[PDB]
Amino acid sequence: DIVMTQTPLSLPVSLGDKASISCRSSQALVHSNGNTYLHWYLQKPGQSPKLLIYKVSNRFSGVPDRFSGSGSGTDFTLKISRVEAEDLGVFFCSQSTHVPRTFGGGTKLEIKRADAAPTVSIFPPSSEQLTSGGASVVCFLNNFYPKDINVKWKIDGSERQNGVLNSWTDQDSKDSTYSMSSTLTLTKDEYERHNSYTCEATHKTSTSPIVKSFNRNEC
Amino acid sequence: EVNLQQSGTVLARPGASVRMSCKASGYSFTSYWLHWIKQRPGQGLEWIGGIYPGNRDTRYTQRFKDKAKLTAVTSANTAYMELSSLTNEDSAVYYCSIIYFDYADFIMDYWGQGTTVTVSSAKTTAPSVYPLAPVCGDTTGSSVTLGCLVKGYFPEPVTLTWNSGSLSSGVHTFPAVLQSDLYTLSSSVTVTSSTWPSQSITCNVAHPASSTKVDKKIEPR
Repeated sequence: DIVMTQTPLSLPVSLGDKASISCRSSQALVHSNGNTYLHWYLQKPGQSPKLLIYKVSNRFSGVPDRFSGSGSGTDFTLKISRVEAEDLGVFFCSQSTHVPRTFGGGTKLEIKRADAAPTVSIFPPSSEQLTSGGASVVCFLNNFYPKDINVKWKIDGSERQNGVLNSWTDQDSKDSTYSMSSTLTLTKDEYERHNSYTCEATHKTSTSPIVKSFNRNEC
Repeated sequence: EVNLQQSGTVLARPGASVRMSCKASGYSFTSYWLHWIKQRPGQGLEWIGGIYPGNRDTRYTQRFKDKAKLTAVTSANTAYMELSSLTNEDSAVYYCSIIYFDYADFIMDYWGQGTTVTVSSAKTTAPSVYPLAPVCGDTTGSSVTLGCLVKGYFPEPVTLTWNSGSLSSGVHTFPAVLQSDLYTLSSSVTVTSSTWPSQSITCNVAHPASSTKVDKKIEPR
């Protein structure tokens, strides 16, 4: 099968600026009939891929002019001259001059914004969960940019390395920041064997991590 | 308006088979090839094959020749894909679509909403919903954050809501994650500190698979 290679993998672009996505194919895309079937799709979070550009440079109905494509043979390029929040999602270049038709790995387009430190919130296990015999300590890191961030859990001053699940939201359209959850799931017996519960977030916005904590002996 | 409606979320067991449908409307169902594309929750798109309803002819990429079987019923303008001997590798959303760029005046490129297929041996399980109130004394900021922990449910989705939907702003429901073979998820909500607790904040969790609907008021302390 013909392989399509897209670059970069991720693409941070300030609002109003231009973005370029490259796509190369393992073999020539000019069909014997003379056409070059290289297209560009955009898949917004949770939605199906939506066509932006077909046959190297033609715009699909409804697609605004700030979107344009170029290239030839095996080298192609998608351009987005006035990036907007709505362009948030993943772009895929596609090829169908050869069978089967194939897609590039994709390019995640990220909106650049001023760096923002997360707001951290910590939550002890709830009485209902304790009653079930379990205990989850939850920590929320909201509204931070960039996405890179490290969270360390400390029980009675000691770093906890397992039993932790993390989940991140995608970039917020009207906000351009990210949020995430860090959950430490222990057994009730384990939870009651300790006092201090600490959530530590380290983000470029500071050298000193953000620290949220509570002592079981005091809530 | 060209429409491709796919059948809903299906649960399947290892080794079983599943069949999904795709209804077309707004164009000659018999004129364009109907394609099936696979998308692993993490990766890209992969063409499985296609069927020309005009005469029910099919074409498959080698890899899927024995995995899927494409079918159509011109009668109801409906296409069907059947995947056999399911493995965890078959879990993904599958899309059906129409794609043709060589008809001058009208370019065809439309996709269905996609059908989620989850292969697993976990048993259907209603979720446990736990209210997350602020830790003691945490009430000095201009705002305050509350949470809702949904744990131990299968399969997905789950519909998490704050105040029956009236509260949508300042919220973040994170993507579900696997704990054992069950899913767990969470949502945080931030409101003006003077708001809560005087004015109630309730987390509503619906799990269609288990036909459950739960409301869990965030009580302080």
